[PDB]
Amino acid sequence: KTVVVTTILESPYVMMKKNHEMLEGNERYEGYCVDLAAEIAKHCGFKYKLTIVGDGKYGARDADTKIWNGMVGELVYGKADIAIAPLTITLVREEVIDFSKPFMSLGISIMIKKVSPIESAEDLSKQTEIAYGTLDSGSTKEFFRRSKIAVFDKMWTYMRSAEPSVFVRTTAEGVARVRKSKGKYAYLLESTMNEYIEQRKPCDTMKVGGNLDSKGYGIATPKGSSLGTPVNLAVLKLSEQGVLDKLKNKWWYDKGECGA
Amino acid sequence: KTVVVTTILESPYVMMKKNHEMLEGNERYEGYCVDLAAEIAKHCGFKYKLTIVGDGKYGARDADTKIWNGMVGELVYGKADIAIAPLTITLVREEVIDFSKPFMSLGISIMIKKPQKSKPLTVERMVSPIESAEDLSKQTEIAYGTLDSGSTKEFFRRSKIAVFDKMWTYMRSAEPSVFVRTTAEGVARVRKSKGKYAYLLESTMNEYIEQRKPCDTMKVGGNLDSKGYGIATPKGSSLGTPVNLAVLKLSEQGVLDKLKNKWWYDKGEC
Amino acid sequence: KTVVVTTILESPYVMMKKNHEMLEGNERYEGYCVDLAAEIAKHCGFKYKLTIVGDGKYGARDADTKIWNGMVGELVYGKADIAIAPLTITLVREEVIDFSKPFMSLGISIMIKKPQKSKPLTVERMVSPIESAEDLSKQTEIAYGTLDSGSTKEFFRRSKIAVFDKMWTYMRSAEPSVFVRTTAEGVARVRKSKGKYAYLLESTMNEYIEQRKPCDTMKVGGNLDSKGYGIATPKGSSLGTPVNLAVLKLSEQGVLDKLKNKWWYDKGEC
Amino acid sequence: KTVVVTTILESPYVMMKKNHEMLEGNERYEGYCVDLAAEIAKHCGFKYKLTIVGDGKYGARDADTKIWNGMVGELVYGKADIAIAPLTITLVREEVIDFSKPFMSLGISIMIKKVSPIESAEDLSKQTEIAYGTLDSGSTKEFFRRSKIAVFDKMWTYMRSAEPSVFVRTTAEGVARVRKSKGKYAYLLESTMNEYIEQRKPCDTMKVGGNLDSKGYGIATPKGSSLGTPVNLAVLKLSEQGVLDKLKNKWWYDKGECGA
Ligand SMILES: NS(=O)(=O)c1cc2c(cc1Cl)N[C@H]([C@H]1C[C@H]3C=C[C@@H]1C3)NS2(=O)=O
Ligand SMILES: NS(=O)(=O)c1cc2c(cc1Cl)N[C@H]([C@H]1C[C@H]3C=C[C@@H]1C3)NS2(=O)=O
Ligand SMILES: NS(=O)(=O)c1cc2c(cc1Cl)N[C@H]([C@H]1C[C@H]3C=C[C@@H]1C3)NS2(=O)=O
Ligand SMILES: NS(=O)(=O)c1cc2c(cc1Cl)N[C@H]([C@H]1C[C@H]3C=C[C@@H]1C3)NS2(=O)=O
Ligand SMILES: N[C@@H](CCC(=O)O)C(=O)O
Ligand SMILES: N[C@@H](CCC(=O)O)C(=O)O
Ligand SMILES: N[C@@H](CCC(=O)O)C(=O)O
Ligand SMILES: N[C@@H](CCC(=O)O)C(=O)O
Repeated sequence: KTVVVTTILESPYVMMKKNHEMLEGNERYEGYCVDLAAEIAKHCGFKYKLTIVGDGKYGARDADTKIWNGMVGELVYGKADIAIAPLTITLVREEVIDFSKPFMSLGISIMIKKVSPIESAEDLSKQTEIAYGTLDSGSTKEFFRRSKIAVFDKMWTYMRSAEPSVFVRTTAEGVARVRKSKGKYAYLLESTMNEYIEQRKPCDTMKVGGNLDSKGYGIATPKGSSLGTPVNLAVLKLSEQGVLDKLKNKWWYDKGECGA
Repeated sequence: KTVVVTTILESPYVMMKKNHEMLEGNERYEGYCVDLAAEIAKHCGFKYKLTIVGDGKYGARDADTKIWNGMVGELVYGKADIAIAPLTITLVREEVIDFSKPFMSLGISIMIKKPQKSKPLTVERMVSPIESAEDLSKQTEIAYGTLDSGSTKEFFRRSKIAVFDKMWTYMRSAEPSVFVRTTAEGVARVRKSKGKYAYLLESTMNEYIEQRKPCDTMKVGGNLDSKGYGIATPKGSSLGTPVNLAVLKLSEQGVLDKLKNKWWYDKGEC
Repeated sequence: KTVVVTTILESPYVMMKKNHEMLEGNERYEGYCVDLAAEIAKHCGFKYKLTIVGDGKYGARDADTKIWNGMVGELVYGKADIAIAPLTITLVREEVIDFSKPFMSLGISIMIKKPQKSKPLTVERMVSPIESAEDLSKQTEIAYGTLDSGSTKEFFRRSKIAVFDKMWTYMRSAEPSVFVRTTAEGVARVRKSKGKYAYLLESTMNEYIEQRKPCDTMKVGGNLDSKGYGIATPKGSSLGTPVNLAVLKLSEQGVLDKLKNKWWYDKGEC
Repeated sequence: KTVVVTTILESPYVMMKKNHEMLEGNERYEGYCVDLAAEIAKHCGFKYKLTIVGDGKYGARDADTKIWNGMVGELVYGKADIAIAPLTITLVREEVIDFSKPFMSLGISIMIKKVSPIESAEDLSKQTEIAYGTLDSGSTKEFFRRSKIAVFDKMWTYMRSAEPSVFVRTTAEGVARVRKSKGKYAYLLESTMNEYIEQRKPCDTMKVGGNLDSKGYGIATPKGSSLGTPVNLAVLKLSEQGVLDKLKNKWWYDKGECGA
């Protein structure tokens, strides 16, 4: 029985190679998550087929409709069997799907154009001269929406009431927007994605400040699935063997096409 | 029914209060884990009594006897119901007990006695004999060790990495023994060995000791790996899901990071 | 019964909200004084309706008619029951209305257009033509004025200090009139007067304007005197004691200090 | 009829005259408060006699005894008619006596012995290497005791549980204690007394940071007394005339027996 693996087009997590038009199956995808899925399948011992979620959303709830979209929706409604992807482990997600132990630590970070005038999140919030926004239908937006801290609350309130729309459909779109904003826009994204962008050409983006919070990426399975325990044990074994560190080094630092 | 919360004695997680002679119950102990347990109790309604393991070990399964000891050991055999303590999530432990999502990230770090400031126009520069784990492995004039019956020793024993395998080979055949019974024992050994002993311990305790007087220890290099502390729970228990959800709530609500900051960096003696 | 809260339109104390075209009631206005009124209502339980004076004046005695105008005027004759605004506690007002303890301290300050940073090794130094009120009085090239029907004008009118008497004598016989109807009008006059006009206003408004864009104004010299803003109340009203106790309680809590911080410096720039 | 004025021996508010042994009546006292009392009496038009309170306390409530001591106790129980003294206006005091409008602004300030490693009160609360305390039965101890802010709460908790006693009987005693502590003790007093001490000989003390809060000194009168309105109007007239500023300049800066 083949296992359907939902995943998102994210760099360096999943990429469609460079000449994928002549390739078929799992061979036309590459990245951190492809290698992670291969290792998970090898440890557990199942055949898998990589598929990209039709709509490029990580997962959220609609406007009072109680409908999950993205990979989380693909998992809840039985369309997918597992999700090897940069899926953040959150409260609202864990109540509907089973997350494994985190395989990558991360955090919310600010990326701007190339001493920074904002640095910390407080100075970014206080100064309205530079705009800041998050990915739409993601987990950082839901972090700010549910946040009760005064700085985070005020940042969220500014973000929701912004003219024009400060959110972005894709993190690539957000990176492009901060690139062509001439330093007038800031992007709130995961620290791993921020580092990957800042170590890639043409290196006009840099990360300021620290991490707003600490989270992790998990492998998600449908609630009450027989694969949850095996994939959790596989993640634990890979972490103890240093395979996750090797994969992160390979897809984040080994190539390094930037001057640093 | 009041369930028990087994826990190790470790600063800044659990420390006896100064006026604990006349105190009893969950007010004798203070630290990060005591109010972590308080927050867990607030989130999911139950009464809890803090306990300390008699043998004073985190937990490891003895070879040729297949018997778990320490916090994990007495959690497995039903003498405990939940273990809120700096317990590392490991594969061997996850097969006998249920773990929650990590509430604190950590890594294996190196502790050495802080060397004297080198002097040469007149600037004071920091010079150390060890800067990573590879130079620790290759060199032989400085001994190094870990905590017995802990996760660090088990990580070194089951390591196929060449440098870690070499370091474990040195550790196993060492005279006198380089392993210590308690973290405080390792810190005292480092402080008294005059730079001839390095202590391999978790990064959180390493930073906590570094920030406190007499601040004669320094942490060299980066973390050897990436792990986390989880709230342990007996296998097939009903507390696993509420504990997981409470950990997620505390993480997303800023309780965890503010607790870590006010137990680690607010009291910066040095 | 709903008690009405008369108030002047002054920033950062009271500002019309951006989406106040559709908003109605107490939600139309925002600022320091609306927060103060909310806290006062929280302390002593009452419903309050914010009201802006039609006259647009703080209040004074008109010439030869012995009639009060502005907030003080409409409070004396019963069109309002409490005044929560930057109203200055003065002797001439305390004889006709009841004042509470000052919720914010203030002084009379000098506002001039910020000069250009003088360039002479290659250091940039601030140079100003006026450094105190004495040199403002002795000099004649720069005009200066106050706000009409306000506390500053009455203070200069009834001053027996030689320098202040000289300044008042210049003010009374100035041509064209140096008195402005609104604080914003005086600030605009200073801004567009190319350094030929100086505005004498309360230190709080001076600092707030100095900290906000385009921030081309500067406050020269120290405060001319020491006064405070109180919450006004008609003589014999039963609200005097509860409002006084509320002011003292809010001062003790630090609510006043945090309101000042979040309405004066947190929102500032440049 | 004569009016009994209660006051405390405080510099530069009330001092014993240099040749007071041969002096009688109000002529043997001098300071800011003596001049203030003279001006208040001249404005209102009453005869007064300065009396120093037998117990050298400003006023507070005892341990669950509901008994007022010091000047506030002298006023509540009818032993005095008015109090021209550095009496801080507080909620607990205002409920039992009538305070006039403040005639002097002040605040809580930290004074130590002459790199400034203490700076603000936050670092004082964070570091226990240096000790700090307040005046016993004053208005600073009651401010810290009733404070709900975390920094002030922890400062008060440290101060109450101090071995040996950290509080001082008199402000002069606290000045001496910080003088002879060789920079190991800090004193929390009013900003006016702090300034007067810091510009006086031998100038070995200095004030750090800023004011912890904003308060004022008022003229206190028994509840429901015919003198409250006249003395309030007198204070307002003196402030509008600049007399209070002249008195503060004369007793704080005119002498100036230090190099500054
Ligand atoms: N250095 S890293 O981001 O590639 C990284 C991050 C992490 C790893 C392993 C690696 Cl290599 N394992 C941990 C897991 C292992 C066991 C302890 C915590 C979880 C369960 N999660 S983690 O702390 O998110
Ligand atoms: N900054 S820290 O070490 O105190 C820390 C570390 C971690 C926290 C929260 C904090 Cl405050 N929560 C995460 C958890 C939250 C959700 C995402 C990963 C796990 C599930 N684990 S963690 O990455 O080990
Ligand atoms: N820092 S400030 O100007 O906003 C400010 C100023 C003042 C405050 C409170 C604040 Cl926050 N309260 C005092 C009052 C409290 C008690 C002591 C003096 C009066 C009665 N008046 S004040 O000295 O005019
Ligand atoms: N500069 S000072 O400390 O001598 C000083 C301080 C103050 C003065 C007058 C002087 Cl001279 N008057 C005010 C009073 C006057 C009217 C306005 C506020 C009160 C009622 N109180 S104050 O703000 O506490
Ligand atoms: N990893 C995030 C992506 C969205 C974001 O960057 O906030 C998620 O799974 O929701
Ligand atoms: N926390 C570790 C023990 C500490 C250490 O080994 O340094 C464990 O769970 O075993
Ligand atoms: N607050 C002053 C008016 C402002 C001013 O005169 O500058 C008053 O009560 O009259
Ligand atoms: N001025 C204070 C006394 C000094 C102090 O408490 O610091 C009072 O009236 O209570």
